[PDB]
Amino acid sequence: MTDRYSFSLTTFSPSGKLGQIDYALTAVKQGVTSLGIKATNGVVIATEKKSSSPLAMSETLSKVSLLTPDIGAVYSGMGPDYRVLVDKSRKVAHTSYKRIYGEYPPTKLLVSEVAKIMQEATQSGGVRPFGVSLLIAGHDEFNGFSLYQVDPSGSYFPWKATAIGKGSVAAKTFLEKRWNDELELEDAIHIALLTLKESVEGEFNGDTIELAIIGDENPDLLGYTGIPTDKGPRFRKLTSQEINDRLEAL
Amino acid sequence: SRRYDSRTTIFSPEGRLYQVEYALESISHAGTAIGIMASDGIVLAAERKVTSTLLEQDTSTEKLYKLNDKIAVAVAGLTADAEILINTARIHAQNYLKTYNEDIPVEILVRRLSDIKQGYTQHGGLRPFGVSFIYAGYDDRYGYQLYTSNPSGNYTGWKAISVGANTSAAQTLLQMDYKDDMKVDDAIELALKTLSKTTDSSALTYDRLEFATIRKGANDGEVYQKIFKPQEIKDILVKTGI
Amino acid sequence: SIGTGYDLSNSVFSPDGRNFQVEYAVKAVENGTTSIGIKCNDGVVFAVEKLITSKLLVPQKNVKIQVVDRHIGCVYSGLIPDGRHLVNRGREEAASFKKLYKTPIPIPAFADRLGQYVQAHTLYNSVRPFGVSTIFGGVDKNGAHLYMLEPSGSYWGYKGAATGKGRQSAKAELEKLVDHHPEGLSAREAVKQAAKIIYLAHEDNKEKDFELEISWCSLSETNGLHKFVKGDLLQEAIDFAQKEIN
Amino acid sequence: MFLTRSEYDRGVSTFSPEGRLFQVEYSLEAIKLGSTAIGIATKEGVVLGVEKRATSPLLESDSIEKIVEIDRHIGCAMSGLTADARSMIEHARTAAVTHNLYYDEDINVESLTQSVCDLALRFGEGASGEERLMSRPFGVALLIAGHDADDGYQLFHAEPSGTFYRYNAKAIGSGSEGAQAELLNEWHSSLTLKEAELLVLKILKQVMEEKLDENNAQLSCITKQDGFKIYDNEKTAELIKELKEKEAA
Amino acid sequence: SDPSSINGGIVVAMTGKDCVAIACDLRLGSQSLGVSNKFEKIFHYGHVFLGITGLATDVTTLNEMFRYKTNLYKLKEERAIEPETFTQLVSSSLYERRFGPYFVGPVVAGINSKSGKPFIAGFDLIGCIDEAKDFIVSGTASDQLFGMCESLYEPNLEPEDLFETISQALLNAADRDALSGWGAVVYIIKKDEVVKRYLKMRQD
Amino acid sequence: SGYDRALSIFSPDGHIFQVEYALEAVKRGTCAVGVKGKNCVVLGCERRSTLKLQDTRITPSKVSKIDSHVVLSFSGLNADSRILIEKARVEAQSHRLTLEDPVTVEYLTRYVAGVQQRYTQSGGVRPFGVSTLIAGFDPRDDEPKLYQTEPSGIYSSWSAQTIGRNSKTVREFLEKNYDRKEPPATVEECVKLTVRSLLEVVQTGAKNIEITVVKPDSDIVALSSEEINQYVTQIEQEKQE
Amino acid sequence: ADVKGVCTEAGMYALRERRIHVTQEDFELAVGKVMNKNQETAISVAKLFK
Amino acid sequence: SGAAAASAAGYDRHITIFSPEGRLYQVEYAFKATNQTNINSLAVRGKDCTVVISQKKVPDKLLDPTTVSYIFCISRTIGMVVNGPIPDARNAALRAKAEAAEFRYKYGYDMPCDVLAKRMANLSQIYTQRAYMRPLGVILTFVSVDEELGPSIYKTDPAGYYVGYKATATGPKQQEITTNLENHFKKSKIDHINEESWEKVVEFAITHMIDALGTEFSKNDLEVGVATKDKFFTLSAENIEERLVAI
Repeated sequence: MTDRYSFSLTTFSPSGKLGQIDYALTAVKQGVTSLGIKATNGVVIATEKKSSSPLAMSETLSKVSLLTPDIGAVYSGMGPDYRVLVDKSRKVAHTSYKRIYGEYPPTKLLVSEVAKIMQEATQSGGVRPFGVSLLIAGHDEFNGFSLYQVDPSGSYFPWKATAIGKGSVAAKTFLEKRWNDELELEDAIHIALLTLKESVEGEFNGDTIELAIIGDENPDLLGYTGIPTDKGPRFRKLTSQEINDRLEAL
Repeated sequence: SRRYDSRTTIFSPEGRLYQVEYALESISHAGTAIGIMASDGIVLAAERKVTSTLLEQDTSTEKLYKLNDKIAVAVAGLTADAEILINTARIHAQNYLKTYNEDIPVEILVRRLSDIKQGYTQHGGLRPFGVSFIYAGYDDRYGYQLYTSNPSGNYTGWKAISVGANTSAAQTLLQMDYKDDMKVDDAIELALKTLSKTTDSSALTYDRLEFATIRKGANDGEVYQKIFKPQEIKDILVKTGI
Repeated sequence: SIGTGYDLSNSVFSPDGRNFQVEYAVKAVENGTTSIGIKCNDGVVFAVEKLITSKLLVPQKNVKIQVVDRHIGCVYSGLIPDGRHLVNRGREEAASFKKLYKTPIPIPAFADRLGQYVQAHTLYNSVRPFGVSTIFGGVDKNGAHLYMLEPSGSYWGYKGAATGKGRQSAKAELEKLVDHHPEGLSAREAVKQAAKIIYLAHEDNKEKDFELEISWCSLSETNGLHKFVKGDLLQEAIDFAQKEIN
Repeated sequence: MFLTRSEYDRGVSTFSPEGRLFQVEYSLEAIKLGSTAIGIATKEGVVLGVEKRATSPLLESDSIEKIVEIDRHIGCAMSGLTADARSMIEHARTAAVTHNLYYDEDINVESLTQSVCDLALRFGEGASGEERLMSRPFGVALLIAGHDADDGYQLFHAEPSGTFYRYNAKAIGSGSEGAQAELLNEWHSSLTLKEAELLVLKILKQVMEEKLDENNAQLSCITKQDGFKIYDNEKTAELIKELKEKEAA
Repeated sequence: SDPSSINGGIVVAMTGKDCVAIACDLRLGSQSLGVSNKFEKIFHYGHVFLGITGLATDVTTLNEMFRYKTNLYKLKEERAIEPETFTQLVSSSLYERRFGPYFVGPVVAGINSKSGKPFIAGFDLIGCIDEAKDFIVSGTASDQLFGMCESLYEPNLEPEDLFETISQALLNAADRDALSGWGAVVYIIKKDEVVKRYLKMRQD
Repeated sequence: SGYDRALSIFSPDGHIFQVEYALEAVKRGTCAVGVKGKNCVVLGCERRSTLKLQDTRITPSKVSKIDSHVVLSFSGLNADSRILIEKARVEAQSHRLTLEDPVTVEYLTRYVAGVQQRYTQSGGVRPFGVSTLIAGFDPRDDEPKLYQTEPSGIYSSWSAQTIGRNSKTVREFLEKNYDRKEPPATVEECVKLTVRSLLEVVQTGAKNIEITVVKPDSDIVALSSEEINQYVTQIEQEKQE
Repeated sequence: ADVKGVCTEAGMYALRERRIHVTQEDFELAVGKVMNKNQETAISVAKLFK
Repeated sequence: SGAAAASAAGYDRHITIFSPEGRLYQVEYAFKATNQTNINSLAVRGKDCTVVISQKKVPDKLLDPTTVSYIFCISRTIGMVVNGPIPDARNAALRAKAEAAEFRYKYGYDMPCDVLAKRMANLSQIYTQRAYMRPLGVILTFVSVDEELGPSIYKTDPAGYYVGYKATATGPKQQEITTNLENHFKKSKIDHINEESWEKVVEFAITHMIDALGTEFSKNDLEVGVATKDKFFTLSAENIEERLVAI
């Protein structure tokens, strides 16, 4: 049986609840597993690539994507509602904050400028929301490292170590069986792939996986050696071979 | 009957708009929020529902907020629709100061900011906000103040309220022990008792909560938006002997 | 009526990837007169059954061909006004192809400014598609052309075209010719060879009298423009036709 | 087919298979409510006349204005939905005044009646390709009693549907059907002014629930010389007792 | 007449060993007149300070709009403003009005509370960020002060040793300027405290 | 049925419904009253005080003032009340600007009404569940005046009115005790006619009343609770019987 | 009535150990099941709205 | 049970409505349109030369087969082939051909097929947010010979998904084809294909969509494209007569 308070959004039901949001959050739980957990000196962001056919180059499209040098992301759920989001997220650093403050933003003020790009599409009929989720993760220099979630409702729960998708609670069950307070990044990184060996089927190599880090500056990625203070990025995607040895260390 | 529930401009024959009242049960899902009016400084309070272990519930205040150095808020309702009308309020208070060069009174923005929540229960295919507030202020005309705003647009001034879940008792427990003097430190020891005795759990930790305080108490008079940190509610919390 | 839900509107898709309101418009063309166009070695000739409901109608001035700027013609079979709404967009944009480029509009580039327009109606919701299927061709730098327009938005290049209720018939007599004459008819036998057909295609409506109309465009006999007929040319073509079928 | 009126009723722009659209025909039924009205024309004077529906004994009944001035030589009545009147007449006068600018003359009466009827037609396209301003075609059925030089003394019936008529002796509202037959058979072309004011204060008696006095009624009479005036109470009570002094003999 | 050459005000900024110094003048009035002994041309937002010159409307009107903002950036990010953003904000908050602009010579001064550093800068009326380290000025009498401040400021100065070289740089100039100089004011700044002194000079 | 949803569409009778359904919402709200004599006009409203925590210095007072020489009351729901006033007083104050003669009261009520007859025209907008009472003199005139608005967009002049809850008791009470051709002629008498008009329905409370009067010279005043208890209790003597 | 499971549940430990009797301890863990495992039963969402 | 509560309780005529399964169904019903022609294309890489093939049916004789074609030269270095009805292929073709252009007017070079599949697919998403337009019932392929990446194939569907395959086919008959080159690649482990000449690589791709397709093909039933540096174009009919003589 139906409910007649679910085909639309602006309608309250007697339990004071709205219709379509509750189902979008199910559109992600049916989706693949993705995560990101935290450490003392860096943050990790991971997921896999359930390549549909064997002939699809699984490299021409990145689950992970850069927003600012210090900030990166990953989704779990629907795809096209990701690359349409970020293309109007990173801008908003370059539009609402940067040009009137000179510098790229913190990590949470970025989120506020995502989550209303997420909430513009849940206030008027004629708009399906974004059936996705996000794990924004980055760094700045008065509150420090960080991790953040962003649901389609526009709410952004923060977190420390978390995953999402179908293989969530199996993973979240596992993190605190392995998570601590004083953990370090290269210790927090092999955790976040042996977390993913359970929520998987078949092959578990660099060409069926991709993840990221956050750390100290990576000026070799910068390009314009000669300035003393412009320490370059803080975000780097680990290549295949840089992963494909760690597994044999495991 | 022919079901009059589908737009907030339909007017059932008995005269009552259904789709407003629904909002006023979309609030019970929220997390409690309390404020008592002292004789020498208001107190506020709060409580959270979700308190799993691996999420930073230390710095992130999600309910308590400010509007300026005089005014504070405690929310109870949907969270997508709190940023929308608490930045607007900040943007209203400044744009009063900016063009009368004196501070905002409470009875203005509560009067304003509630008419906004009435501009949506009337026109368009819009929805009404699922929101409530507990204002806490100061101003020359009346001094200490307490106020409240439903998701309709109707507001009323009070002396002590709880919103959100289980207010029924939390008013009842409150109204039969609220003395009328209630020095500030004697107010906090009341607010915890209400949340201690009304909630669903039995732990009432330091992480689940936040409660702040307004204070005129300094010499060379001025206002102090004192928000409390996790480390000192523990002093509040051991001191009572929970 | 496979789907009682997926027909009340447009801009939807059935479970079988279809939209049926187009598949019902096409049944409004079928309830319309016949119209054809033959391709020739130099140009084209058009034609139509022009029915008459009474004796009271004036002859030869309730015409049905609409002539676009001097070098392409358009004939209908269906609901006329949605048609005449359509040329009256094709008669204006072609100017806006001229005043930027100064050449008369070619034929294909005239199609895509129609075949792309019609497709717009069949993707919104606040509109209705067209109940026509109009033929149009003409002459340009690179020869002749001839096309069919169809309310799905499709158009394809035809040596011969026929619509209306005389579809299944005239799709035969235009198959015969293109076997006899691969070498290209001339523009003074196709015409009378058209009249043969509309007098053969009438016989779904042997009840009622009617009137015959022709319009023709080819370089030799006209110097590359569009034009009606008159005089011995059509009168003999009449005399040619009802002869052979008696 | 029996579901011809049940479903094609509510949207304005739905032809029913009988050709007709209903939501206008219901607007006509509105003015059948309200309080009645009459208009009689003459070679000497036009006259109106109404009841008032005494609702409570403490109201100040100069307020509900079923009759108005609209210009010095025109006057209206209305037996319909009230609030949709004051959106009408604040247009109808505005033409007459505007007309006194662009053409400097007392406007005719029918043109005014044609400007109204080209206003209620705005649930659609008006004359000059206009688009829309409402969706609620409203019941204010008027009687436009006026004078102009070309044709003398006139009245009209202006309806929401747009189409109007130059009635000579009309009566609209709730007490119509009992009246408009009664005025069918007592309208000469050679009456006076005061051979009509008594008349319209006889039909109004029998048709209305209560008895007749000054309080529950009034009337008006324009004239090319004086203008629109709404008569006075004690003046009307003169005519009422005059009538009785005619009845018994 | 130019807008910049009407009312009259002179401001100065100067770096020092873990200290800075900023000052301004108090005269104000129409062309060839003076009305008020008392118009604090200098302001402060958070720990970060600011000083303005030129037309008085666009003094009083820039105070408010910047005060409209930093009381949001504190509420929104839970952290005060520091200068090296503020100095960018005043550029783009003026370069939006490249046409129909304001008529100001601004300054800025403050410490960066992370690295304990000092900082100052200057600007023009459409946002050219000058980042001199020794000093920077603005006002009607700039040409009468880039000379009698250059020769007087060494590097690596001490607060009161740095104080008295502002005032004399500020007094011997304003006493020569034509449209300024009814009483002054100065601020000396350290990492964690501030004090206000006035100064003595002529009158009318 | 089907015809009892919207505003655009009519019954097969003529009735337009939603407007009729608002006025049912009036009657789920507290009373009000308005009386006039010759040198005075008055107004009353039964409030509540049914809660103790609520501070009482800012008591919910139906009354509002549009200008010096005008007052107002309402009924219905109050989320909308704040609106009409906030557009009403604007309009009075954007009149003397534009004209330097304040409002003929009949000009005002045709703007409180006017804002209701625009919010009953088009779907996508709701009416006002409200019904007012005006009271104020003109400038440079003595004639005391009183109207009421109503979400249908109409209005009429009234010598005495009572709206809100249980008004169908108070009217007939005022149909005897009044007489149009001999009004009260003193500022005490209208109040006594007005107080005992509340006492039928108000559980013989006296903290549950507010009265506010109006006079020429731009005069208005609210009365004192202790000034009512002697206007209350002295009546009770007069029904010692 | 949850208690009726407790006083039952306590003895169930002794059954597992084959002891017949109990003490306070065999109750002090019962609370760990009916109460905590009601809060650790269905509080396992994180998505919610304030 | 699958679509039973779908076909009954709405969820199949509005785009912007989710089902409690999470599935929205309208776009998942668009794909049935792609196969409304019974047509089946193909594409493969090269050393520097790319190719795409399509049937070109034999309807009633009256057509003028010069114009029936589902191969649209978009710009230079670019091309595309559709899978779906013609009209809903043009509006995608033309929204592109006026999009490669302005780029070259606004950025100073010609777009690749990367962006051209990310842009046009960044739109078909949008039209599955709003009700502007029914999503175009197609699934379209792109080709190019880029300067920085070499050959490149890409693909786009009505949701917005896009990936650059190494080789692929489409239509009603993917499984038969796709296996008849998936197995081919695991032989040699070359993402590309040998036979330097754009000529010799055609005859590879023809014969694989003969043995695994289900019949034999003439010159007229086909139409074929090709991409080479500086150009994109179509072809003649002799390439098969110089096949079966060798065999």
